[PDB]
Amino acid sequence: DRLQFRQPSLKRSLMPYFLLTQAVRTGNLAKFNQVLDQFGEKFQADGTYTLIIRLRHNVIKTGVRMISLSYSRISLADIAQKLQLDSPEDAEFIVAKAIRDGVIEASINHEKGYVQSKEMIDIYSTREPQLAFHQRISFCLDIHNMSVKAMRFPPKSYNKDL
Amino acid sequence: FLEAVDQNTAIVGSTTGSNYYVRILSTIDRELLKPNASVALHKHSNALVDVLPPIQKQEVREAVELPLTHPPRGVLMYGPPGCGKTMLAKAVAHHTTAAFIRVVGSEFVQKYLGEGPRMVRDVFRLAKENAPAIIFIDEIDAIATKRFDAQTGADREVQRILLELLNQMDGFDQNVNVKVIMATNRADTLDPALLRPGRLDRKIEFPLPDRRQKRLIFSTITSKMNLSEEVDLEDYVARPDKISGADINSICQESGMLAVRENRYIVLAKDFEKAYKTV
Amino acid sequence: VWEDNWDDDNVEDDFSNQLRAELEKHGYKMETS
Amino acid sequence: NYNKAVEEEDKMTPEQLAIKNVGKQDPKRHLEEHVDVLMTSNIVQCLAAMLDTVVFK
Amino acid sequence: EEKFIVKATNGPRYVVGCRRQLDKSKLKPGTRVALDMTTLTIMRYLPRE
Amino acid sequence: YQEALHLGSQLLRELKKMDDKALLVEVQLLESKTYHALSNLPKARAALTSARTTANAIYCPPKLQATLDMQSGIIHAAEEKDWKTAYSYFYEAFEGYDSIDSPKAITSLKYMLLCKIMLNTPEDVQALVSGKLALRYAGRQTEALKCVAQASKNRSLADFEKALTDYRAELRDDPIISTHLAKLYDNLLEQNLIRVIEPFSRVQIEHISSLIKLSKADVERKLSQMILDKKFHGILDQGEGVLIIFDEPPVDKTYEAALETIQNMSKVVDSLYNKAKKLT
Amino acid sequence: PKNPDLRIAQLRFLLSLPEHRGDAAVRDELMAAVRDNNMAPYYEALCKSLDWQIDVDLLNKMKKANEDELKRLDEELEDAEKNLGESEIRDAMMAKAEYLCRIGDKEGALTAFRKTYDKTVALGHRLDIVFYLLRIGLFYMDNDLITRNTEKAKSLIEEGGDWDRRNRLKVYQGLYCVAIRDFKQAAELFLDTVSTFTSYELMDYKTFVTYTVYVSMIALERPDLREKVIKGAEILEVLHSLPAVRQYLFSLYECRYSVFFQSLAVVEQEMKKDWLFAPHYRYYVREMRIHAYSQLLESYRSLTLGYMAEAFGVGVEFIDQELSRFIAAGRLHCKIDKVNEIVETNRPDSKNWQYQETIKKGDLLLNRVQKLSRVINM
Amino acid sequence: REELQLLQEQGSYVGEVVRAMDKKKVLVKVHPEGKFVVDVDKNIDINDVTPNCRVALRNDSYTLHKILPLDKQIKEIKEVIELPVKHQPKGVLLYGPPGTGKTLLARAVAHHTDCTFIRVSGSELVQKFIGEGARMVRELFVMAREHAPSIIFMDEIDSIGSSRLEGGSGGDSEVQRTMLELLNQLDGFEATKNIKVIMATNRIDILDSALLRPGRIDRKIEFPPPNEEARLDILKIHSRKMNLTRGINLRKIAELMPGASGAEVKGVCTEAGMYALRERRVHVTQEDFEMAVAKVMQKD
Repeated sequence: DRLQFRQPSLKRSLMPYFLLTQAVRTGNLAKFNQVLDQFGEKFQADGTYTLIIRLRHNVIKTGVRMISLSYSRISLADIAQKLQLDSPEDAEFIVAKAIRDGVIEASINHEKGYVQSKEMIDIYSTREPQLAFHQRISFCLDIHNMSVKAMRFPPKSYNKDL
Repeated sequence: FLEAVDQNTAIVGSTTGSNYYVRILSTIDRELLKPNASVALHKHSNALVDVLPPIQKQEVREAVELPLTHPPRGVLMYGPPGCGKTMLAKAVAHHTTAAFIRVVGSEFVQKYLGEGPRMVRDVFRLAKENAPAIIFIDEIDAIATKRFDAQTGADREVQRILLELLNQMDGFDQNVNVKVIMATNRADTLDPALLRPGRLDRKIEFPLPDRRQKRLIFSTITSKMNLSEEVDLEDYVARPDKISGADINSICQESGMLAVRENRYIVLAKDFEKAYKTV
Repeated sequence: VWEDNWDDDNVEDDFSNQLRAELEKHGYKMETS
Repeated sequence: NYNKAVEEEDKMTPEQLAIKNVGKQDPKRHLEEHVDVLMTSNIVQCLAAMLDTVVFK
Repeated sequence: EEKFIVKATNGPRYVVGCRRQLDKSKLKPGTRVALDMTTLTIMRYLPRE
Repeated sequence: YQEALHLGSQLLRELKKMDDKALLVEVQLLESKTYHALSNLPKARAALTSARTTANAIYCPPKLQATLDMQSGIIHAAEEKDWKTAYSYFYEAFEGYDSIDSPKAITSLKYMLLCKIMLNTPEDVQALVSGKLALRYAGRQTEALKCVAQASKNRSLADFEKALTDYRAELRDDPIISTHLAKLYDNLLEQNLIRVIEPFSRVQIEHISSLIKLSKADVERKLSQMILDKKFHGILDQGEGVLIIFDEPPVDKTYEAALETIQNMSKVVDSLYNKAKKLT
Repeated sequence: PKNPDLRIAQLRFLLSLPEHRGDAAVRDELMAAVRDNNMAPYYEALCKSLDWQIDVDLLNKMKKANEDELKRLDEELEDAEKNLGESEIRDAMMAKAEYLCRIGDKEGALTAFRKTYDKTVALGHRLDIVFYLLRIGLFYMDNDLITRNTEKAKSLIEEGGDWDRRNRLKVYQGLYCVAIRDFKQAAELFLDTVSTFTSYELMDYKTFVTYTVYVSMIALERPDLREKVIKGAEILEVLHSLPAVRQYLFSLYECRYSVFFQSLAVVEQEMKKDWLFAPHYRYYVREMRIHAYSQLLESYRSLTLGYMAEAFGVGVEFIDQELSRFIAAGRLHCKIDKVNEIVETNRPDSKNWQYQETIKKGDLLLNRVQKLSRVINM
Repeated sequence: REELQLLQEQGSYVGEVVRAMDKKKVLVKVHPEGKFVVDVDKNIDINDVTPNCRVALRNDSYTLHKILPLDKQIKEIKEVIELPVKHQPKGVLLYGPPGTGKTLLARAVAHHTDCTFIRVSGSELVQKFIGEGARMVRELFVMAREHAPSIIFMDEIDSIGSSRLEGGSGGDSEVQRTMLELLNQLDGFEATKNIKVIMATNRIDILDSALLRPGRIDRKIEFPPPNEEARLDILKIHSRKMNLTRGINLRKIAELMPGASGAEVKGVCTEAGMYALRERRVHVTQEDFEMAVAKVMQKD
């Protein structure tokens, strides 16, 4: 939002877009869907409503991305009902699409109908550390090593004339 | 080490007294070029590697411990009848946990007139750098005697050192981590330059053999202990006018040491006259 | 410091729609929840 | 501890180096000593492969 | 603790090391010791009287 | 106690110059009493020192002299610096309150058994309650002290709670030293907790709380408070009750490394200031 | 200025926004408007006041009294001028600047405090002028104008810190440090509260303690409180003024949320409706809640919903979203466990993360030495 | 490593040449059991080596290397001191209580004038650093010629001990004669301006100075301790050091300090700061000065 700029122009220009530009983070479909068209005049009357008609379907993608930055495992009632989406199909499908990315890990379980999960997202601390930050040591020593070359060559470019 | 004549070359005095001229080594920086330092050469190469490293209690309390942590310095005392100078020096020495430099007032009277500023400069530099040392200078009457002749020039030299520290305390008036307490028995022979206001802001005075404080100390010394109607103070205050004495409170304590034998419950004139004739 | 204004604006602006204070409501939510 | 004991003065070096820039007064180099510290620190790197050979075979 | 300062009777002072045979028992200061002309090693101490 | 101490102090500012300084002993004694009521030790030591330099030449009746020693022992007993000197002040105070008032004597010996029971020695308590001298001043007050000494020599806790439960109707009017009594209760509690938990790395909470037959609420709160104080290595648990003890010896590594990084950041930034100054 | 018109005119914040408490503020504002020449402040803030029926009555008298006192100060200034003296002209122009601060005009007071700012014979009087600009800078809530004169007049003292002068500048440091969100450096400012006294100029002693109890109660941890305030006799003496502070201190240090949440509404209502302490009321709430959650969650590894719900006295549905928002947003501990409806964390932040605290300076330092490579040859 | 043989040389001695001989064989005074006469090395000349100086001599080659080594009073004093500066009086004196105003005035006006301050300071370290032997009054005028702005003031002799009139007439008449011939030089001729002297005496020797100066060349600025304004100005001097408020009246508090002398005001201030810090204030008030006046007048 507006943090480092203090002027009484962007405030009044941003007042109609403020409630919705903050409403994007929470990502409520049914309520904010009516809130937009309720008082929406200028930001939707800007023309052809292209980016906002794509935003109405982008609310669920920004919300599931907020879930990607949030807890990884998905429940059947708490977070599925919280996200206004009670469907074990696209839930496990999208979560699986987040597992195949490689940035996080998850699992699926079915005992009595509910989706269980061990939710062990413990960091690599005391869990294969050498393989964890081995490439970190090699890469950091390569960049710092070519930085050593970058502090050895300029002295040559200094003593080259004298 | 004696002196440094130029860069990368100096002279060095041997232990036997003979001065040696040896070029210093280039690795040693200029930090080891201190004139008064403990340099160490080699036995054969004669090269240096590194140097070796060489109301009274209320006024005293509020005048010492309050300006130390939170500020006039100096609690100069007086009074030849009482001994003093120990219960307050040890009282501050045990109440506050800091450094204490107790030295006799004639500690810088030696055969070398140049050693004075070195000794008082070392004591003052460890008192300003080591810890907030409370230096106790006692009996300044011996060093407070002026002189003009040249035969006794050592006393005039060490009193010129007394003026040197008299200026160094002017430099140590504000924002210094040191306390200079002082004690003496005779203030008549003291020069007015030492007792000048702004230097010793505390003139703490103790009671005296004077008859007013003797009568007040008799009344306050008979207020606490048990008394009787036979005890009279008129003869016991007129007789001390004929036979004069000091430390009468200690004589009353002796009367307590003669009536403490658990033989009589209430002390009377028998132990008073007995204490007068014995002690 | 504008660095803290991101979190203070995040939670402050996030609660601007509803349940802004919510501290006065706990006294009524103790007996009901 | 010695490295920090030199860096406490190396924090004061950019002032003089930012004022005079003419002539050198301190005979200390402050560089070859740290290079020697790195030489003493490279024993871990050189012996790490030794432990890798002892553990391996 | 390994190397200390000695004071010779003649007046000049020196510094010596520690010998592998002796220990730190008699090495403490305040005890008169003995030295050697070669390498200034320490054979044994010298009790005062 | 604020306006009384301030008005009394301003009264002292104009009464120290007035004659008959013996009257100042009462208002300075009450000054120390209200400084202890406000829990202020340094100013009670300064004003107490004023009472000493005032009562050094003044020799008022021992009605005020013994109270200076008793209140001095209370001030020294508030910080728990040395119990021997404070015990000497309560001893001289008891010598001052001897055979002059029954409540003042029973509270004088009560303060003696208090400052002496704080140092964990019940043998002298039995020696003082067995003598014929202090036996005539015994009563309902010394019974609670005999129960505290019995619980201290027996190393019991539920018995001490019984002494704090049955005798609370003479412990209801207890002075500010109640915090010190709770410090002794928490001291024996600390001894038992570091006694039974230390050999048990991981044990049931009821198997170790059964011997003490007390609830886990106060014990759990005191334990969690002591881990939050970081006096030892340990952590509590509610769902499973698992006790885990661990430590991190190499502390001097991350501190020196972090100091090297923070100190070198200023070096690189200053270098960028010299180059940024010499270039543009 | 130092007159009570700073506080009476300072209540305009609670006079403006809330309509319930806007009766007493206009009561003592309208009643106290005949004091300290309050014409210009309430005339400028007349939009948040009553109608113009009674407003135009006293304006004719205040506008002529202002001109009378102004021309009398000008006559005294002309009588003090063209004469040998330094303190007389400084007292004339300084008094004129004080009256111009009473009316609330920083133009003639700006050039007046600039002239007497240039006629400062000593640095102490210059710092007194700086304070004379700070007492009005609190009302004008300016940012840089109050830090410029203190940044320039801060160095080169050479006369030592006085009892209430340097301590007064420390109080100002408490003011601008409470206004800003800087706490780790403001937790050391109020240590000299022993030398403080009742100062009707800026803030009363009870208002200073009431204002510092928030930054000290929240901005400090348990060892910092036990060392600073619990060991000190200051709060032990001043706790008897209001019994609530003792409840909010022994309840927080005692970890009793049952009374803390029931009595926290007084902290919520009293936290706002203040001149300088209201706009930051959201940071103390969240920071104190995450501080208490880190306090109880620090010594507790696993926590069931029974002891937590009974301890805090609130429903599980609220703490669920609380921890849900404070794990990702707050970033206080590791992943939470919910397999058995029991909060169970691991927190491996000591062994490996204690060494990993330097990877941030390693990456930022890596970009900084990449910039160092950018400086090469260009 | 080439110098390692010079390290093996067992060091070198420190020679001190005392007498040079015309036969190119200069004798050098060395450590006892020394006194080794020898010719210097060929690369060093002989005439440059001056006797009575220490040199560097090797222990085996015996070759030489190189040579070795108050508004009421400033309103009146501005026309005396400040007249040759921004606007001639030969001297001025201020006799009275030696509390304040004798040195802080000379160093205060001399500090606002941006001129140096030179003392007499009759002792060692000044009869050798400034000249070897002379009348001890012309060399100070040569230093006063190189440094024209200067303020001379007698401070070490200003004491109440000179009240015998038998030995103090001659012993005091040494410095009185010193300023007699100094005023004879200033009255005789001058090469530069800003050359003035200030007298200071606390006892009858002021009247003796009136016998030596029968009202011919002198400035009279008297500081009486009974006078009131003489307590207002010196009380302002006592107020410039410590913190003082602006709403204080110095008239009555400056009038309620009678009796012994002007140092009683210094007793009021020094014994008043303990009540200023005792009252936990930042500055001393008039009521504090009144209570200090009581505390210093009840002892009399």
